[PDB]
Amino acid sequence: RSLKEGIGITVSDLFVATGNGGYQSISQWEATTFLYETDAEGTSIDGGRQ
Amino acid sequence: ITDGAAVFASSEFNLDPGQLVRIVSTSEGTFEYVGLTLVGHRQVVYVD
Repeated sequence: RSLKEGIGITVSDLFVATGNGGYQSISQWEATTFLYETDAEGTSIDGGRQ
Repeated sequence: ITDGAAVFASSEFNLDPGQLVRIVSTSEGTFEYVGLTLVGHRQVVYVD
C-alpha cells in the first residue's frame, strides 16, 4: 500500500521485484487521471481521463 | 499613446451581462479625431 503524504512532489508508485527479476510497472496498467493545468484566468482545468 | 501611435498591454478578463466597461484619459490631450476599437469573442447562439 505504497502511499503519498503531504501532496509532495513524488507521486505514489509501486515497483516490486524479486532477487532475480526486475521491478514491474503498476501504474502502466492503471486508469490514470491527469488534469488540464492551464494558466488561463478562466480555469478550464478538467480531470481528463488519462 | 506616443507620436500618434499606441501600444496595448493587459491580460484577459471575462465580461458578463450587465457589467459596464469604462475608459478614461488620465492626462489632457488635443487632436482632431481619435478612433479606438477593441475586439472580443462571443459564442454564436441561435435565438427566436
